[PDB]
Amino acid sequence: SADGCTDWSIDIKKYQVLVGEPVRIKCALFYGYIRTNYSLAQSAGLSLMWYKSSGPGDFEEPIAFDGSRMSKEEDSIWFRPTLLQDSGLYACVIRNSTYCMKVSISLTVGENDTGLCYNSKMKYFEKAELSKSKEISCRDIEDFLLPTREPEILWYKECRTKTWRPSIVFKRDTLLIREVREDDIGNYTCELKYGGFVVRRTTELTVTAPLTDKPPKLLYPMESKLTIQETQLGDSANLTCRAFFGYSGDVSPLIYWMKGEKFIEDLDENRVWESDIRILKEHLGEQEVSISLIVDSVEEGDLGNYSCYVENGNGRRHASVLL
Amino acid sequence: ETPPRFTRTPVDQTGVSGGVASFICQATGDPRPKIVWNKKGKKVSNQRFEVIEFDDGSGSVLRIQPLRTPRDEAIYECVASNNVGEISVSTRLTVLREDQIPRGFPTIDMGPQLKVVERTRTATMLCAASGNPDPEITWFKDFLPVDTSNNNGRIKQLRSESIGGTPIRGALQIEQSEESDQGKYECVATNSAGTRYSAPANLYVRELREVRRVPPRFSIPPTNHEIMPGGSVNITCVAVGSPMPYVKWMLGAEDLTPEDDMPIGRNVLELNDVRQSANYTCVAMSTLGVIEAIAQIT
Ligand SMILES: *[C@@H]1O[C@H](CO)[C@@H](O[C@@H]2O[C@H](CO)[C@@H](O[C@@H]3O[C@H](CO)[C@@H](O)[C@H](O[C@H]4O[C@H](CO)[C@@H](O)[C@H](O)[C@@H]4O)[C@@H]3O)[C@H](O)[C@H]2NC(C)=O)[C@H](O)[C@H]1NC(C)=O
Ligand SMILES: *[C@@H]1O[C@H](CO)[C@@H](O[C@@H]2O[C@H](CO)[C@@H](O)[C@H](O)[C@H]2NC(C)=O)[C@H](O)[C@H]1NC(C)=O
Ligand SMILES: *[C@@H]1O[C@H](CO)[C@@H](O[C@@H]2O[C@H](CO)[C@@H](O)[C@H](O)[C@H]2NC(C)=O)[C@H](O)[C@H]1NC(C)=O
Ligand SMILES: *[C@@H]1O[C@H](CO)[C@@H](O[C@@H]2O[C@H](CO)[C@@H](O)[C@H](O)[C@H]2NC(C)=O)[C@H](O)[C@H]1NC(C)=O
Ligand SMILES: *[C@@H]1O[C@H](CO)[C@@H](O)[C@H](O[C@@H]2O[C@@H](C)[C@@H](O)[C@@H](O)[C@@H]2O)[C@H]1NC(C)=O
Ligand SMILES: *[C@@H]1O[C@H](CO)[C@@H](O)[C@H](O)[C@H]1NC(C)=O
Ligand SMILES: *[C@@H]1O[C@H](CO)[C@@H](O)[C@H](O)[C@H]1NC(C)=O
Ligand SMILES: [Zn+2]
Ligand SMILES: [Zn+2]
Ligand SMILES: [Zn+2]
Repeated sequence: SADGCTDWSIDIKKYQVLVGEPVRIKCALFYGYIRTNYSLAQSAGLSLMWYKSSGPGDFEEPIAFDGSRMSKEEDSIWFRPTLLQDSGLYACVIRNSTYCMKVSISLTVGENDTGLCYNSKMKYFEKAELSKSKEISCRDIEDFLLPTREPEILWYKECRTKTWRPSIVFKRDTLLIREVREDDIGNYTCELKYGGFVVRRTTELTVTAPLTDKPPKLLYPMESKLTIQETQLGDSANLTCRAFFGYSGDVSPLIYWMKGEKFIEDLDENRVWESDIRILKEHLGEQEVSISLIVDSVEEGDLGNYSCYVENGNGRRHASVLL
Repeated sequence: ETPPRFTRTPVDQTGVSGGVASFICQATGDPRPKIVWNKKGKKVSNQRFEVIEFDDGSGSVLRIQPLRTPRDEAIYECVASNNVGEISVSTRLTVLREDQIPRGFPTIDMGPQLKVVERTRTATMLCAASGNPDPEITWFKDFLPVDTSNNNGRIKQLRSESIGGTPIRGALQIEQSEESDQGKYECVATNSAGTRYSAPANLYVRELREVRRVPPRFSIPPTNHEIMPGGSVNITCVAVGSPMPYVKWMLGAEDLTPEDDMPIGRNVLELNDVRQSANYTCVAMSTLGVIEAIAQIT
């Protein structure tokens, strides 16, 4: 519109680099919001302007490029090298007399944490399973890669040079582990030299047990046996259900209670209710969890078989107690 | 007096545990019909189920705030009851196993974030989602779906126009923001495989504030000069504003100043070896507006 631009608040992609690193940020409009070449909006008579604000709510101001450190090239801005002052929001705006559209690109430049080779706030995160293969790649270095040239990338584990076992391949820009171990948890720093400036990418690897081919395990109440618990009508009654869950995906476990057939949602009122899935223990992505059913004030109709159900993709198990 | 007539019918859908599930059912009639929701043939009554009626009075929405999958994986019935007749419709609600999800299930790449906006100023919420069949973005405001049948009014919907291989972006833009727009805002990504909900985001509308931004205006417009073929001339064009505008020189429909070094506020066209009459125009553009003023050389 002529009076007001069509603001696309900020873009999903964030640029976060250590200071002293070359980086190129490009207009998100052409790459996600509208279908057009940059040089194709220019031909149609649309102009491309950049603004910069220090914060999300702060005021936007024009930019004047010098061409050497901050150069404006095509639909992108080049920082060679970045400075701490370069952080903020860079608004890409395309407009003509009647049309206007803009989006904000976030750019954060920081120092690495004390004694480390990375900034904990700016890290990639990847998951891997034991006994299986995992490939970690040095991400977001397209502009630094020549297909005819080997990047001569160095890999560090915990910011230190280590001796890598032959089971780890190290081909071009990727590290491949053929069989993952719990020993393999850690921070992987990838370091590449480009034009006299060192660029780095750091990935934190989380390791879990393999995906379970087994159903959950019912600890209490024990299946194939009927445990009895009966109480007075005046006092409260608490029934806990303990189950073990192998790694079936990082997800909330399916453990629930059932009275004969009802789901403890029909006549509950304030009287019966579930325990809210407390998580007792976990390691390598395997969780030992418990959910209790509580009858706060006992009645004659509450008495009966209560069955805990536990389920994953491999199967389910039910066991019941009696009041 | 008329029997109930369905104007909006609920559609079967597949959610995820911990997600939410919303069914819409609108009916018109005189007198206004009353809508009732039945789960497995049973009228719903639960803390987890919230029935929110439109301010139209005609229609209602059934909201399952937490999904448990075995429980509430069922067939639901919307029954519009009139003084003169009853009509009913049915739908299927599948709450998918949070462990197993199809590869192309819609996922929220980025939801809407809480926003605070001045009165009478446009507030825009963004949503980015993706799936193997590229999803469709809808919006729910305070548990009720936001309707923009067409872009008749202030609450317009913005759709990304990607060519593929990118997340899809849908935006809810509120022009001329009334006081009554604040509250919970949820972006829903709908797909043939299933539907997923974004985390809620509160919109807060607050106090009117001072006019920080002023559109661009010419401080020194370009002056006409009449130098004859021998001479050379410098023409100054200065525009100001908040923010300061970019100022470029154009001859007809050709750009004379380069796109990489476009100056801020003040541009001086230097003309040497001029010989013929020209109609040069100074264009000062900003995010607020674009203006142009012409200097003639004879
Ligand atoms: C992120 O953290 C890392 C810390 O590991 C940091 O980069 C590292 O340390 C320094 C940075 O200054 C660099 O290592 C250099 O190695 C060369 C040889 O390759 C040496 O010549 C350098 O030593 C000079 O400085 C000494 C200081 O007293 C002098 O005594 C000496 O004579 C030399 O003049 C220097 O140590 C390199 O960048 C890495 N090195 C390794 C091993 O990782 C980095 O600077 C941090 N990031 C930011 C943005 O600060
Ligand atoms: C400003 O740019 C817009 C977008 O490129 C132009 O709008 C298009 O104009 C023609 C016909 O109006 C068609 O290509 C599209 O239907 C229009 N798209 C939109 C979104 O309006 C507009 O014509 C340009 N204006 C000038 C003066 O160049
Ligand atoms: C990988 O790096 C992170 C920091 O980026 C390390 O996390 C720290 O670990 C210990 C205790 O867990 C403390 O120093 C801090 O509480 C943690 N910081 C953060 C930000 O989590 C982590 O230990 C490193 N991994 C390995 C294997 O050394
Ligand atoms: C009901 O009793 C059970 C068993 O004592 C409680 O479960 C334990 O709660 C304590 C205190 O929160 C924790 O330290 C334990 O780890 C819990 N055990 C398990 C296996 O969950 C439960 O909290 C009680 N619930 C109520 C509110 O009565
Ligand atoms: C246009 O601007 C340039 C740069 O500011 C000036 O150098 C021009 O004026 C100069 O005047 C003569 C006396 C001589 O020094 C020569 O270098 C320039 O022509 C100026 N031209 C105008 C105002 O016509
Ligand atoms: C985008 O630009 C290329 C040239 O760089 C051109 O060949 C192509 O046709 C353009 N895409 C269109 C017009 O869709
Ligand atoms: C300049 O513009 C005016 C009005 O558009 C026109 O009448 C005049 O002929 C133009 N002069 C030249 C030299 O193009
Ligand atoms: Zn261990
Ligand atoms: Zn060990
Ligand atoms: Zn059974």
